Amino acid sequence: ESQPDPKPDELHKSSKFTGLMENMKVLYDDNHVSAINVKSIDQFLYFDLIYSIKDTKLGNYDNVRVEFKNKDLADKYKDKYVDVFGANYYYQCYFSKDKRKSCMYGGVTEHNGNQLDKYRSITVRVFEDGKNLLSFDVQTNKKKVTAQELDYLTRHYLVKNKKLYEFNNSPYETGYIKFIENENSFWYDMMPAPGDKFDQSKYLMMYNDNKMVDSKDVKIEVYLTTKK
Repeated sequence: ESQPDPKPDELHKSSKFTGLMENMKVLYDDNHVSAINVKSIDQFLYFDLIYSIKDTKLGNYDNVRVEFKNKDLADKYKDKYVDVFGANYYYQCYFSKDKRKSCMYGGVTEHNGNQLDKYRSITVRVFEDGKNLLSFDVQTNKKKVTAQELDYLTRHYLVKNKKLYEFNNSPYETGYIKFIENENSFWYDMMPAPGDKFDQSKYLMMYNDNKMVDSKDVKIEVYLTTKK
C-alpha cells in the first residue's frame, strides 16, 4: 500500500510558525552537501559516518557528519565509496563528545553500480491550491536516488522561482512534497513545525532513513496552498 495523504489540519501552517523562515530557506538554498565517490574517514556515534569532501569554495576540504536512523546503515556504508547529497545544518552540529563543519542525515548512495551513463528526468507537478499551474523537472544520474536529494532539488527550484521560502516567511500557508513510485507513495511536510523557533536538525532528521527511490520510476508532486 501507500502512505495516506495529509489529513485536514495535519500539515504545518507557515502562519503558525513565528520564527524566521530564513532558517528553513537556508536548508534548500545554494548551500548543501554534494560529494562524489568518497569514503567515510571517521566516525563519532555508531550510527554516523564522517566524510572529508573537496570544497568548491577554494582549494580545501570540508567535514560532513552523516547520521542514519540506525547503526546497520552506518555499517553498510562505512568502507564503501559513496555519493553523498543532502541538506546540511551547522548550528547544533557536533563531531565529538565553523563554515567547514556540518551535519546531515542520510543522503548516501553507493557509487559503483549506481551510476547512469546519461541523465534521467523526473517530473515535478506543483499544485497551488489544487491547480497544476507549474511543472518542471529535476535530473539525476543515479539509478537509486535518495528522496532527500530529489526533495532538495525540487525545493531549491521552488525557492529560486516561486519564493517557496523567504527571509521572513512563505507566500504559501501549507506545503508537502509527495514521491510516487509503483505501489508506494509518501510525503514530507515542507513547512516548519508551529512555534517561534525552528529546529533544523530535528526537521532534517526525517532523512535519516536514507530512503531511496528508483530514478526511472519516481514521480513527484508538490501541493502548495496560498494565504488568503
